[PDB]
Amino acid sequence: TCCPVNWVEHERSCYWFSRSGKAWADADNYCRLEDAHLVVVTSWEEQKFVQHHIGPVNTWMGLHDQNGPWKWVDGTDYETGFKNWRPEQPDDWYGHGLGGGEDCAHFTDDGRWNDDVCQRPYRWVCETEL
Amino acid sequence: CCPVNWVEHERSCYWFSRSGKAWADADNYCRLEDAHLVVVTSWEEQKFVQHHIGPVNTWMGLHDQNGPWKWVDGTDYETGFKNWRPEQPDDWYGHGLGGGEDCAHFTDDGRWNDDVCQRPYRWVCETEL
Ligand SMILES: CC(=O)N[C@H]1[C@H]2OC[C@](CO)(O2)[C@H](O)[C@@H]1O
Ligand SMILES: CC(=O)N[C@H]1[C@H]2OC[C@](CO)(O2)[C@H](O)[C@@H]1O
Ligand SMILES: [Ca+2]
Ligand SMILES: [Ca+2]
Ligand SMILES: [Ca+2]
Ligand SMILES: [Ca+2]
Ligand SMILES: [Ca+2]
Ligand SMILES: [Ca+2]
Ligand SMILES: [Cl-]
Repeated sequence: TCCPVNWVEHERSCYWFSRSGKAWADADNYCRLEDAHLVVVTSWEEQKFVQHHIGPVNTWMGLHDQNGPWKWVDGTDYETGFKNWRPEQPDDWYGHGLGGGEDCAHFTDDGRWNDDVCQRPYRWVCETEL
Repeated sequence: CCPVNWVEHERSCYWFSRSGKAWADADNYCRLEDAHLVVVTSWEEQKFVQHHIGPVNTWMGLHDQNGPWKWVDGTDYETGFKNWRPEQPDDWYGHGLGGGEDCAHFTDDGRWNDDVCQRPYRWVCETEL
């Protein structure tokens, strides 16, 4: 019916914006503990709203290809859904030399998306639907 | 003898990762091997590690998570070798990831920086023969 304290209501969704960083899997588990999920972006207006609140900061979202194809954490279909990748992304870059490609999506400093190493610590956003 | 895939140098055995881990994960990996994250105590050891890692950010066994700077094997920091980059350590909070910077790594020129412990970097394990 309503969002918990320190959460922001927007278009029937509640959002919590971290002010600290976590590896993607740890951010994912943090959102689950709160009965939420990492933010799932399905429109230009929702993208604009998230971008306004995070500012120019690398921030994890609930999109990954750890099991093969790109998937949203709540089952929202990727192929038929909203996409806002940065130019030349996703690229599954191995050149970071950290092992593996890049399997986790994050907003970049301009809001557009990048795939990065899931173990990098970034700020994240939780979302729950009313 | 050092184990297979380890490099012998001046009575120590070293293992150089080709993948990255958060400092506590790298620390756990080295202990599993009855080793410890590399402890650098001389200019010759520093030059040796530098040669094998190249210009890559790499964790070492030096941290200030519990207060003062400490080497993982109990080697005294104050009286020991130091090779910090200029203006380092700085315990930078500006990364916005939470806390300052408590873990030391070699930088692209071999000199040390303190950084966020949860950052995935390559690492070096060391064991003494
Ligand atoms: C934070 C960020 O945007 N990283 C990107 C960028 O840095 C290297 C790379 C390939 O050039 O582009 C690779 O795609 C990374 O994932
Ligand atoms: C990889 C690396 O050397 N990072 C450093 C460098 O980047 C930001 C900072 C302060 O400006 O300097 C801070 O000291 C970081 O720890
Ligand atoms: Ca949503
Ligand atoms: Ca990938
Ligand atoms: Ca990428
Ligand atoms: Ca040593
Ligand atoms: Ca510190
Ligand atoms: Ca620093
Ligand atoms: Cl990082």
